[PDB]
Amino acid sequence: GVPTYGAIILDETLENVLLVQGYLAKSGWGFPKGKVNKEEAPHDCAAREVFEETGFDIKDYICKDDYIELRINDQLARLYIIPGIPKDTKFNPKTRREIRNIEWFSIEKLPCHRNDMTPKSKLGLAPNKFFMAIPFIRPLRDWLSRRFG
Ligand SMILES: c1cnc(NC2CCCCCC2)nc1
Repeated sequence: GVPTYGAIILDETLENVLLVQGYLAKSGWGFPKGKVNKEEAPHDCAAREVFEETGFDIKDYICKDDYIELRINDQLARLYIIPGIPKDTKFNPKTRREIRNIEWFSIEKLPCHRNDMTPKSKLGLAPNKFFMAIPFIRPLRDWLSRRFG
């Protein structure tokens, strides 16, 4: 898999995160991110994908050591952590063939796992519109605890 890069954008209170909603296969809510081009540095891909999907330029705010990285089915995803962006910021995708909506969500209300179906004696997981964000939620809460208490 080609690595992906993007951002976890938080507001000034540290309560809220910015998610984006795609279409079709990407029809739920997730962090803004995308696949690296040939020769492109990680920090540059993260600002490019985030600017295409949100209209906000993170390049002046990226810190090189502040990120959460996960490997999911043998594809690496790294999201740079960007705190203190005001909730009244105007966000506007470039690409509205790709992005349906852009919204702030309360971190403490987001799920950090999907629910099973053990009430129906059935295997697997119930559908959840946050499926693409979910793997990052617990590592983000632990990172914010360590760095801010
Ligand atoms: C995990 C997987 N995917 C995504 N975002 C994708 C990229 C386009 C933006 C709409 C959401 C879909 N985030 C985290």
